[PDB]
Amino acid sequence: IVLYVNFKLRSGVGRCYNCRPAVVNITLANFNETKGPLCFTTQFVGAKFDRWSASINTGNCPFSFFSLKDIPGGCAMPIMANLANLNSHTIGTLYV
Amino acid sequence: DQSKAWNRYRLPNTLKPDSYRVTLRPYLTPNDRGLYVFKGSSTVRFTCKEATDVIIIHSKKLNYTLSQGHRVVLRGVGGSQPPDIDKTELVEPTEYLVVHLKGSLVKDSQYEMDSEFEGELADDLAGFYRSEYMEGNVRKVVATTQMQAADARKSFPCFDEPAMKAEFNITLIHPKDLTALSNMLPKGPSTPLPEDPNWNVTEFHTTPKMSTYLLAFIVSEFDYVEKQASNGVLIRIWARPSAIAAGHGDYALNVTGPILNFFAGHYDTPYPLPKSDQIGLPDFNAGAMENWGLVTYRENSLLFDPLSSSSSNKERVVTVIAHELAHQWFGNLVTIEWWNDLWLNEGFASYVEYLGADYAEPTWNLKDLMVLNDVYRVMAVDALASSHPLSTPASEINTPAQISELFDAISYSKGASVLRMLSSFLSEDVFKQGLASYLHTFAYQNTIYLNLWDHLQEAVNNRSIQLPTTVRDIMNRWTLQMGFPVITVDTSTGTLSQEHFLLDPDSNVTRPSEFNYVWIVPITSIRDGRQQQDYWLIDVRAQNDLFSTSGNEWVLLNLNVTGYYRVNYDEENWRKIQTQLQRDHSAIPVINRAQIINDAFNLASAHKVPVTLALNNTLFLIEERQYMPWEAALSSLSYFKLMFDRSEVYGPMKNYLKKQVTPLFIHFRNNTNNWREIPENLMDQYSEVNAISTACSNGVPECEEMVSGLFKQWMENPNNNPIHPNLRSTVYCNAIAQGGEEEWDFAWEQFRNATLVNEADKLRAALACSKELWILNRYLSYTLNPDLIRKQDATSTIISITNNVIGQGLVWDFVQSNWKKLFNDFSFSNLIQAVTRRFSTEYELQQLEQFKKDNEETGFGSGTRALEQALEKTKANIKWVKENKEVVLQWFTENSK
Ligand SMILES: *[C@@H]1O[C@H](CO)[C@@H](O[C@@H]2O[C@H](CO)[C@@H](O)[C@H](O)[C@H]2NC(C)=O)[C@H](O)[C@H]1NC(C)=O
Ligand SMILES: *[C@@H]1O[C@H](CO)[C@@H](O[C@@H]2O[C@H](CO)[C@@H](O)[C@H](O)[C@H]2NC(C)=O)[C@H](O)[C@H]1NC(C)=O
Ligand SMILES: *[C@@H]1O[C@H](CO)[C@@H](O)[C@H](O)[C@H]1NC(C)=O
Ligand SMILES: *[C@@H]1O[C@H](CO)[C@@H](O)[C@H](O)[C@H]1NC(C)=O
Ligand SMILES: *[C@@H]1O[C@H](CO)[C@@H](O)[C@H](O)[C@H]1NC(C)=O
Ligand SMILES: *[C@@H]1O[C@H](CO)[C@@H](O)[C@H](O)[C@H]1NC(C)=O
Ligand SMILES: *[C@@H]1O[C@H](CO)[C@@H](O)[C@H](O)[C@H]1NC(C)=O
Ligand SMILES: *[C@@H]1O[C@H](CO)[C@@H](O)[C@H](O)[C@H]1NC(C)=O
Ligand SMILES: *[C@@H]1O[C@H](CO)[C@@H](O)[C@H](O)[C@H]1NC(C)=O
Ligand SMILES: *[C@@H]1O[C@H](CO)[C@@H](O)[C@H](O)[C@H]1NC(C)=O
Ligand SMILES: [Zn+2]
Repeated sequence: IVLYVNFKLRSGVGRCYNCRPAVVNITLANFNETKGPLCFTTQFVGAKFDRWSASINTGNCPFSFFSLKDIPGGCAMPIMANLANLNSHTIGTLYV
Repeated sequence: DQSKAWNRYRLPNTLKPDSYRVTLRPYLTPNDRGLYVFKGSSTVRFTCKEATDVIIIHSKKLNYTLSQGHRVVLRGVGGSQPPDIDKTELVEPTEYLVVHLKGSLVKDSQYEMDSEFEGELADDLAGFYRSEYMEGNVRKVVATTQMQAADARKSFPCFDEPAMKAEFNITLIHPKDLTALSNMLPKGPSTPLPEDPNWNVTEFHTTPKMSTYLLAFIVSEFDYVEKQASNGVLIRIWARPSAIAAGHGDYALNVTGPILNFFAGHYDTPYPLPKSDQIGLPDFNAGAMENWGLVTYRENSLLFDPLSSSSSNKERVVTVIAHELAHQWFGNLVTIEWWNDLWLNEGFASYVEYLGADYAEPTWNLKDLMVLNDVYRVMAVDALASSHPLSTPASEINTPAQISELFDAISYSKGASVLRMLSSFLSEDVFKQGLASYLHTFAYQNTIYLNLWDHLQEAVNNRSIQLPTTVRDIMNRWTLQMGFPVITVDTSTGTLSQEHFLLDPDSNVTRPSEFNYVWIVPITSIRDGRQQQDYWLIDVRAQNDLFSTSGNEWVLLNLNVTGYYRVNYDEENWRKIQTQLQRDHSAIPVINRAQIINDAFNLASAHKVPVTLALNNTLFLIEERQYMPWEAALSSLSYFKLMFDRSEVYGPMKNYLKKQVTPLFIHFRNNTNNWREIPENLMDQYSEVNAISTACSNGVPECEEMVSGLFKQWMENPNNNPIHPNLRSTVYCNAIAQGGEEEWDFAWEQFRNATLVNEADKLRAALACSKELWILNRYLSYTLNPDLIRKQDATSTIISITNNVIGQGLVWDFVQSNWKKLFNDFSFSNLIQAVTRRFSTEYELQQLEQFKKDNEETGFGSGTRALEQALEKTKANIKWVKENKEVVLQWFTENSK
């Protein structure tokens, strides 16, 4: 199970550096949304550039790191885009 | 010819503007003559209030395109019919565009005037001007503004006085790849320019009714960080992309919104706009400017690196932000009628900055710093006969030089001090209540000082506050006459007497006062450490048993120095106070320990106590750890340094300070785990820096080893600076003074390749600490090359060189030989004030009197009053060195053992 998390900041001139990234690419490695959930080692491949990094929180799950759409009766742990010492944006959710 | 209206400096009452539209287009590349320029156009709509056959409007350094043979086109409004233009002319001394009409305008008819014009986008930090910076190998050019006080007229023609309030419709035409910013938000997204799609057009919502000096226009490649305030206002911090990405705007973001919301709640008055931008310019004269919705900062007042800026830099940022946000009420919403009441803007913002900064950082106790930073800073100048009243008669303020002269310690620090005293005698809640009424009543209007007393009088009446007389009659004593009283206490009888405190008792006070220099004074006092009942002094002399003592009792007046007065005591009370300091100084409040020091040195200089009493008040400092009494001592003894650091007295003086500071230096060495840690309390951090700086100045050799080893360690590992930012300024200067060409060349390259301005500032001052004279001469030549030191830093660096005893004569000779050239090309006031404060001989005085004579016809502009104050101080210094040299020399020798 691999969870890819990437984002880019707004581009060009006059950008908000700490606002939510304009581009986000959350990819679960073999998930298909219409086929539904994906059911051995969890992996994380988050973005890391300058002061910006990607993280995954624990949310309701009693464990700490499968769908990008809600799994009724499950726990959704949010995928975050964090600016070191300033702002954190929920850019996604990984449901289990 | 003063008979002609266009030769007079005030505008006629005949025309009032109603609204403007202005379109400006900066060209951020040089033209074939090598100039950066901006092209622009404007329409002003104005009402004729009194019939006149001339339009007089302000215009500075603008070249006009001729339309129909004239510099303007005049049009009617609502069916009014304008006369033909006979002639237009520019009158340079009064900075007017004059439009002569073949007939008179009609009373109450509106008219519109169209103009098309060009101007230089100069590196002069005034009007609409260019700021530059490097992004990699590429030099970026920014277009940006500074209109206060009288430079809006330099960007577009307008009725450029602060009571000529109007609304403004701003359009900026800019390169397609650059953002445009103004006071308001854009009316919609930026559109291409039809004639050339490499340019875009941005148009901004109409401003509120506003003064011309508050307009701002900026075109840059800046990025920003954003946060929405608790009152819904959008806050953005704008700076160079690399500074924003690194986080140097993040502290300003953390505090700007909360402070703005705090002031809105505190004064019961909303900030009436959707957004407040804070922007940091690489090139900026005055530190910060309060433009409504677009506050402009000097980088060192806005940006902050938590790993490389010091605690004093952080205090600077939050204080200036709080000062500018204060102006959004005192200055932008309610505005001065004319520049003679400047303290209504700047005194309020200098007081209220501490309330906002205290709100954002309540662990710092910044409100206490107002005594050193404002009260005692301004009493130095307000004790001269060459001082001026908080409110000056408006007839006396006319020219731009006279206006700029008022941006001084009187308008700022004395304004702040009387508001500190005015907000102490009556409750702060009572104070803010009357100010809320004032803000509500005069919103979008203009005020004189009498309007302030009325709304404070309502608050005292509504709060059942008892006072000896009206707010009006109390505060006119502190506002319409210069100076302050000294209160002299006889503690055997409990008698108080007051008189005008003057530095030199032989000074000639020529400005009359309608109160004959008598004040109405709120007296706080403590007895043996317990606060007594308040008292009001209403006569020149009075008695109350509050001020009577017996036995071992001592009393102090002016608890925590809330009043704007100096206190002198009889001989017995002084001796008991000195005994208290030796036995247990903690029984005297920390602020009043600084009061005891600072008053005695100033009283001694005025021949009101013996100079040995003032010096004896410094004996307890060997066991003092607080920042404030030491700082008041080091500040008062900087006069002794200035008088003696070229004389045999300086050795013994340094010997005394070595003996007084060395235990405190050893304490901090210990308390910091050998300078590896810094204190938690902010005042303790400042006390540490003062202890290190004083140790190294006066020759504690453990300090000289410490600073040179750190700086040697830095030079050996340049990318890993081992010096904590709190110590960089003292470490850098002393390492440069003790070092050679290698230490200087290293710090110069570190200044040229600097990315933080807070770091370049420390290196720029420290490089003036060279003891080699040939180095200081090279450095002085650098300060006037804009490729090496920014024009915004030239005076500041020259002053750092003059503070060096080796540089004193170099700069004074430079000033004397280059005055004409310098002036015809920059704070002449601060340079005059700094280059002359060592003067203590008749020889220095005749150079100063001759420096006056040699340049009388060029004039001195806004330096005019600093020159008269220098003449008065120099004369007092000659007498003071005569009367004190031997007494002071002997005291230092005896007490440094
Ligand atoms: C500046 O812009 C404002 C708003 O766009 C203009 O105000 C309008 O002016 C016309 C003519 O006086 C009125 O009929 C409208 O009702 C006004 N609108 C509002 C909202 O008041 C103003 O005239 C412009 N001024 C200049 C000099 O261009
Ligand atoms: C005088 O100023 C001092 C601050 O320098 C005040 O003393 C502080 O008082 C508050 C409240 O009592 C305490 O929390 C602080 O810890 C005290 N600080 C110090 C240095 O002791 C004092 O209250 C002021 N006095 C008056 C009446 O204004
Ligand atoms: C999203 O991420 C995956 C895995 O890193 C990558 O293969 C794909 O190209 C990305 N999509 C876009 C639009 O960049
Ligand atoms: C996802 O699954 C649906 C079947 O549910 C299929 O139609 C679609 O092509 C699949 N996408 C991919 C890329 O496999
Ligand atoms: C404005 O006109 C004067 C007088 O000819 C000239 O010296 C100046 O350079 C002009 N301004 C610009 C920006 O060219
Ligand atoms: C300039 O206008 C173009 C076209 O409308 C637009 O795409 C771009 O965002 C604008 N640029 C700025 C800096 O406003
Ligand atoms: C800004 O505030 C946040 C939250 O208190 C904090 O984490 C961050 O360190 C602050 N940044 C600065 C530069 O003070
Ligand atoms: C004082 O009271 C009157 C009547 O209640 C009120 O109109 C006025 O606004 C009050 N002034 C202040 C400053 O509170
Ligand atoms: C200063 O202290 C010395 C030492 O006791 C004393 O003799 C002298 O009178 C003091 N000076 C004054 C005027 O307080
Ligand atoms: C600090 O002072 C204490 C007591 O004098 C001593 O034990 C300790 O070694 C000192 N530390 C240093 C190195 O300053
Ligand atoms: Zn100000």
